[PDB]
Amino acid sequence: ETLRVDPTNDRLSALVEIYRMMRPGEPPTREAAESLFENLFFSEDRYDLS
Amino acid sequence: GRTTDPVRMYMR
Amino acid sequence: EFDAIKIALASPDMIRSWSFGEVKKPETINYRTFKPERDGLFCARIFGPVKDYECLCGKYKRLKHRGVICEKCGVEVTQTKVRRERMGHIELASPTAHIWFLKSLPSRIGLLLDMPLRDIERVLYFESYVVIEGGMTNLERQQILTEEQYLDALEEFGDEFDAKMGAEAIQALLKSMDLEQECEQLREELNETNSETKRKKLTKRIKLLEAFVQSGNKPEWMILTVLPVLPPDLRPLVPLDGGRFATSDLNDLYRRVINRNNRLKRLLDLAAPDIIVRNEKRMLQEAVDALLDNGRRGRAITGSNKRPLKSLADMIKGKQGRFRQNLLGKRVDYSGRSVITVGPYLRLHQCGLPKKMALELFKPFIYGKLELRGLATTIKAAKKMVEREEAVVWDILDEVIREHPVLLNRAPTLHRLGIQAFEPVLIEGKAIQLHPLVCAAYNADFDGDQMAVHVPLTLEAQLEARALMMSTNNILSPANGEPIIVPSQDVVLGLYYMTRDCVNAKGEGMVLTGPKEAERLYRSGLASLHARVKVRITEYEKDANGELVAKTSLKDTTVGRAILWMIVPKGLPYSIVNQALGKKAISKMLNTCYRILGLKPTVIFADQIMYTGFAYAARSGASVGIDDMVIPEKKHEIISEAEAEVAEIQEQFQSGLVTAGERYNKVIDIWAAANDRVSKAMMDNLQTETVINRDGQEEKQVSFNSIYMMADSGARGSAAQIRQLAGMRGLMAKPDGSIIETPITANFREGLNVLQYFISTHGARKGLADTALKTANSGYLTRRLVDVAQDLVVTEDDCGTHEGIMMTPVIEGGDVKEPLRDRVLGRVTAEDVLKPGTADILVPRNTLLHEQWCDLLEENSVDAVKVRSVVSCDTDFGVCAHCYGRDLARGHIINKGEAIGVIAAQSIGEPGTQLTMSSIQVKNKGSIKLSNVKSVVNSSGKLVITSRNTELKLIDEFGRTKESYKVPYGAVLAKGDGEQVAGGETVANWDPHTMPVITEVSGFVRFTDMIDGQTITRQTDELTGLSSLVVLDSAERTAGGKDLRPALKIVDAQGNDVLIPGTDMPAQYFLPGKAIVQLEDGVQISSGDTLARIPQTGGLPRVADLFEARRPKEPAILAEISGIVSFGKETKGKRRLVITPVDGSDPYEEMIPKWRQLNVFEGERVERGDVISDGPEAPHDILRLRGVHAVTRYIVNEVQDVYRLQGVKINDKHIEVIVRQMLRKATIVNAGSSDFLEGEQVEYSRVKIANRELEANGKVGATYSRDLLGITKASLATESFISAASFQETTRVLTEAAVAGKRDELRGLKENVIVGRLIPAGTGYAYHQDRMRRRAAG
Ligand SMILES: [Mg+2]
Ligand SMILES: [Zn+2]
Ligand SMILES: [Zn+2]
Repeated sequence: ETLRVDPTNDRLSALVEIYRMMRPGEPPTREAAESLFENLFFSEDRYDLS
Repeated sequence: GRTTDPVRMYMR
Repeated sequence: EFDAIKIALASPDMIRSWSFGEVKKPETINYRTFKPERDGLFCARIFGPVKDYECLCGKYKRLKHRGVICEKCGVEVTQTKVRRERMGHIELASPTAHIWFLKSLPSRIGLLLDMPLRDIERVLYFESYVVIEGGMTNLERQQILTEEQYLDALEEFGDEFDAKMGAEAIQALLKSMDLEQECEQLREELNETNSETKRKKLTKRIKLLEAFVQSGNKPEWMILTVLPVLPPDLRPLVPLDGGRFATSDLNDLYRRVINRNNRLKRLLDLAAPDIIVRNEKRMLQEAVDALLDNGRRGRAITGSNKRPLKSLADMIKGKQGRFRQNLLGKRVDYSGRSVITVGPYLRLHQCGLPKKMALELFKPFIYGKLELRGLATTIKAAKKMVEREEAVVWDILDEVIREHPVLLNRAPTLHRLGIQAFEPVLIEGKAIQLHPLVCAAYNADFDGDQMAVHVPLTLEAQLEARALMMSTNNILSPANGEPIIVPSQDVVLGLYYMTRDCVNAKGEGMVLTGPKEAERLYRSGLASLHARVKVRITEYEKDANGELVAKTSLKDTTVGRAILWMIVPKGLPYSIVNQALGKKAISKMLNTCYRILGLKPTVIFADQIMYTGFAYAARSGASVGIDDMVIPEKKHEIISEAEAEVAEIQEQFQSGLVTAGERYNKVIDIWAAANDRVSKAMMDNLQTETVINRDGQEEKQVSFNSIYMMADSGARGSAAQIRQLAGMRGLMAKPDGSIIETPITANFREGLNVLQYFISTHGARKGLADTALKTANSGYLTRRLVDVAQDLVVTEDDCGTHEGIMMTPVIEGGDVKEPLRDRVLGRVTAEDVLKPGTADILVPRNTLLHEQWCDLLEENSVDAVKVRSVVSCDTDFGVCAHCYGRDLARGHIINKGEAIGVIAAQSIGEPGTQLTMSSIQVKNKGSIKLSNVKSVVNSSGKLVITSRNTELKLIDEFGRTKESYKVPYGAVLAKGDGEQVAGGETVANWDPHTMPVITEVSGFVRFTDMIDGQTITRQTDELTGLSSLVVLDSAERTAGGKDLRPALKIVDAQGNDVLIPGTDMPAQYFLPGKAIVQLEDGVQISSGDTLARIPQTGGLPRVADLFEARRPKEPAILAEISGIVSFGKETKGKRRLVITPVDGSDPYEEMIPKWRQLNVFEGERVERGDVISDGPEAPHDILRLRGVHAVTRYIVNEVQDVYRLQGVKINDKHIEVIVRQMLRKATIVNAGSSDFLEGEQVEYSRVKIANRELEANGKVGATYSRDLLGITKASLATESFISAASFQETTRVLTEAAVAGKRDELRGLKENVIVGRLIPAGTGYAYHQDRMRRRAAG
C-alpha cells in the first residue's frame, strides 16, 4: 500500500524527486541528479561508518 | 520559487 | 519635564533632520596615527571632537572660542560628550523593505494591499513582474506575470499598461492606493458577507485602515530610502593593553551596507546589463535586512570566528537586552557583601558590622566630619589620614554610624521580608553577625551563606528605613496574618526540658512563697527543675476600662514553670506556662501576647524567651550516642513471619493457582503490613519506656531519651526519620515509578548492603534532580503573576456597592476542612446579617470583622455571611479600602496608596517550591436534608428520586451543615427525609459497577420503538432464560436499523402513552447504545422498577494551568439556554442535538460525538448552565453561562485545593486580585449610538465610563459581554506599550504600536521605574496626586 502513494514510476523520476528535495529552486539534469545521489551514502570521501 | 538563496538565484 | 511618550513611523525628512551629515565610506581610523578618517564611520567632522575643546588638526584650543568651526578640518570646538548624541545617515541608491513590517506575522504590507506573502516575496527578488496600472486592457491592478507574459503584453498592448519588479513596484502600489474610499467600501459591503470567517478578517483590515487614516502616518514609509547611523560612542572601537583593539558588531554590519551601496552607484554609471544590476539590488536588500534583524529572513551572517553577528534588534530584546539587564535592575555604589555568622547576644534591631567594611562604605561622611572638626585642612589630607588609620578616625567612625540604619539582603528575594533594615554595631573580624530570630524570613543558615549590605544616603531614605523596613515592625507575615519570629531549634529544646516533670524528683513536696524562692532553691542545689511543688502566684487580668486587676492563689506546679513565669508580662494567665511547652505552645504564647498587649511588649518578650531557652539548653547537656537508637527485640521475628508468607505465596504461583500480576500485587502488601508492625513496635518501645520507681514501687512515665525528646518537642525530626534510624527503611521505587519487590529490611544503625545501597541511590538522585529543574518553573510563574498584577493600587476609601460574595465553610472531602472563622476574619460585611432568628442585627453593615465579632458569630451558629470582594468593586483604576479589608501584616484597615498587586503575586509565588509538581455512611447523629430533588415512592417500601443533581446534607443540633454528599441518578434512597438518624447507618445503596434508571408511573410495558434488524438482537441468556430486546454496541450495528433508537415504553389500559401528573408528557426515555435491559414482555411492573441500567494532576502544573485558563481536552457540555431537549436533524458527521424554549426561538443546535455519553433524555427540561455530559468544566463556559462570582469561586477553590494538600496557608483575597486582573476586557454585542464597533474588543472601564455618560443625558448605551484571558495574554493586551514591550515579545509589541501610533501615560509602577521617577505607590502616592491636580489646572 506504500507503493500506491508514489508519484514516481522509474529511476529517473525518483532521482529527480530526491534532487528537488535536497536542492529546491532549479530543474536538474540527467547527470546532476545521479551524481548527487551517488555522493550521499556511496562515496568513501563523504561518508564513513567507523 | 521555493528558494531564497541569492547565489542559487544568480547561478540559475 | 514631560508627561507622555509617543511612537510612530519615521518619514525620510524626519530621518534627515536628526542627522549631522552623510557617511560616505567605510574608513574607520588611520593605521599609523589612530585618528578618525574623514567621511567614514568615526568621522570627527560629522560626529564631534575626540578631545575636550580641541579641533583635530591642533590649530584651536583652550576654551576661549567655544562655538567656532575650524576652517582647515571642519571640526567645531566643543566638548567630546556630544559623540553620544549625534546621528548620521546613508542615502540608498534603490529603496529596500523594512523587515519588521514584512515578516512579523501578520505582515502589514500584505494586510494593507491584500496580497499573499508569496506574491510579495516573489516580486521582491526580481523573479516575477506585477501590474501597477491596467490602462484600458484585460490586465488589472496587482496582477502577477512572468517574463514571457510580460513580453506578450508589451508586443500586444504597448505603452498603456505598467508593470514593475522589485521594491519600487511595491512602493508604487503602497503609494497609489486610497485609504478612505477603500475602508468605506469595506463598510457597506460587509453586511451581506458578515459571515464569521469573513467577519474576522474584514473587521481586522477595517481597523488597520482606520488606524493609518487617524494616526497621521503614510503607508509608503514602510519602504526605506534613507538609513540612520548610530552615534560612534555607542558602538566603540577601543584599544586594549597590548596594542590590540576591540570593536562592536554594528561596525561590521554597517561596512557591508556602505560598500554594497557604493558598488551599485558605480554599476548604474557603467550602464551594465540588467542581470548584474539585479544581483546588486538583491545583495543590498539582504545586507540591510541583516543589519536590522539578522536571522529572520534566511541564514545568519557570521563573523570570522564562526558566530552570528549581533544586530540592532538583539540589543533590545531578550534576557540580556537593554530592558531586563540595564533598566529594570542595575549595579549600585555604596554596597558590599560578606559571609554571615550568628551572634546570640544582640537585640532584635541590631546587626554586627565589621570595622573595615564600614570604613570603606562611609568614606565621604568621614571626610566631611573630619574637616568640620578642624582635624584636617583639606579633603586631600583627610584622605591620607583615613589611609593611615590614625586613632581619631576610629572615633569619628563611631559617631558617624550612630543612628544610621543599614539594609541587609540575601538572594533569592522571594518576598519582601528578604530586605530588612538594622542598626549596626562595629566589630572586629570579617564576617557579619545576624540575630538568631530573623533567619527564618531570610531562609538563611550558617553553612556558608553570604549577604549583601546597602547604605541609604538621604534624609527621606533614612526615615523610610526606620519607619517601614526596620526588623521590629515585621513580626507578622503579609500572606497570612501569622507571626514570623517563632523560635526554632534550641529555644524550643531548652524551654521544653525546663517545663517537663518527673516522678520522685529531689525536693518533691515543698511549699514555696513565690518564683524567686524556686529560683534560689534551684541555683543552690537543693531542688530539681522537674520537682512537683506548690507555689503561691499572683496573676493579673483586665476587664476594667483599660486597667489591670490582680489575684493570688496557690497552684500545683513544677520549679521550672515557676522560674519561667518571671519572664511573662503582666496581663496574661498562668495557664500558658503550666504545660510542657513545645513549638506550637510557644507560637500560641507569642500570638496571644500580640493580641492582648501589642507590639513592643511582644518584641521584648521574644528576646527574653530566646535568652532563657539558650541558657537552659546549655545547662541540660543534651547529646546523641549510639545506644540512643533502640531497635525493638521483636523485629527479627516479624521479618521471618513475612518471609514465610511470601514463600508460600510464591508456591501458589509455581503450581498455577494465581496470576503473575496478582502475585506481585499481593507480595507488595504483605511486605507493607510487616513494615507497619515493625514501626509501631519500635515507636512503642521508645516513647514511655521508663520504669522509674517511687516512694514504694515502680510506675511509668514519658521517656527522657534524647532522640525522642528532640523529635517530640518539635525541635528537629519526625517519626518518619526515626523509622529509618531504628526501624526498617522500606520499599524502594525504580526510576520508572515501579516498586521493587524485596524491600530494604535494614536501618542506618545496622548498615546496608552493596545492593540495598545501590537501589537506594535512584530515588536520591531523582529528588535532587527534580528540585533544580522545578525552581525554574516556579520563578517563571512568579514573573508572569507580577507582570499581570503590578499596576493595581488601593485608590479610594469607599465605592459604595451592595454586591458581594457568599462565604460558607468548605465541608466536602470529609470533615470540615476550613471553618467559617478562618474565611471572614478581616473582611467587611456586605449586608446586615442576622443571627438565625429574625432581626438579630450586629452591624452598621460596614463592619470590619475583628476577633470579637467572630467570637460573637461562633457563640451563636451562623454558617453563611455575605461579604465584600475586589472582583465586584465599583472603582475604576483601583480598588477601595473597604472592598479589600484588613492589612494582613499590620492588623487594621488597609491604607490608601498600598501596592496590593505585588504583594498578591509575591505571596502566591513564594511557596511554589514546596508543591509536589459503594454506599453512603454517616458518622454522627443529626437531621437529614435533601435539596434539588424530585421524589417518588418505590414498590419495596423505599424512597426513589428522579433528580440527577440533588444534594444530601446532615444537620447538627443547632442547624449547621456538617456533611454533604450527592447521590447518583436513579439510586434508591434507603430512608426518606426529615429523619434524625444516628451514626453507622446507611442512607442510600448504589451498585459499584451499575446504576439503574427507573420508570415514572405504574403502567403496562410494551415492546415498541424497535424491530428485528434494528440495533436490537434477540440474544437470550441460554442458561437462565431472561431477555428483553437488548441494546447493542456499534460492532453489531445495522445502520438501516437505527432509524429509531430502541426503548420499551409504558402504556395505559388505552394501549397508548400514560398520563404523567402535571403535564402532557411522554412517559418513556430512549437510551444510547449498549444498554442492559432484560425486562420481560407481558410481565408488567410498578412505578420505580428496574427497567434499564447504566453499566461502566496537582502541583505547579495545575496552578499554572488554572491561571493560564487552559481548555480541558474532554470539556463537559452545558445547556446554552433553558428549554425542552430533543435530537435534531441527524446529519451523520456526528450526532445532532437541539433545545427549544417554551416561548422563544430555537436556532441553536449543534454537534455531539456518540462517544460522549449523554445524561439528558428527550423529555428533560433543562435550565441554563446544567450539564449535558460529564467532564472537567471550562472556565470560559462558566463565565458565559453563570456570572462572575461563579468563575471566581471555581478558580479560588481549585487553587486552594492544591495548597491546602501540602500545609501551605495563603489568604483568599490574594487570588481574587489575580482573578480581577484576568477580567479586564469586554466585547461589544450591540453598539447603539455608542461610538463603538459591533464585535470590537474594548477595555471594560472605557465601556463603563462611556455608558455612564451616554445614559446621563438620556441616551441608549451599549451592550457587551465579559471575557477571560490568561495571565500572559492579558499582560500583553494592556494599554501601555512600554510595560508590554519590557515583558515579552518586543518585536510584535513595537511594530504594532508603531503602525498604530500609540502613546503612553506612565501610570503603572514599571513605567516610572524605567525612567527613574517616584512610583505612584507608598510615600510617592501623594506626589503624583498633586501632579494630577495640575493636570486639571494646565
Ligand atoms: Mg545556607
Ligand atoms: Zn582645526
Ligand atoms: Zn469597592
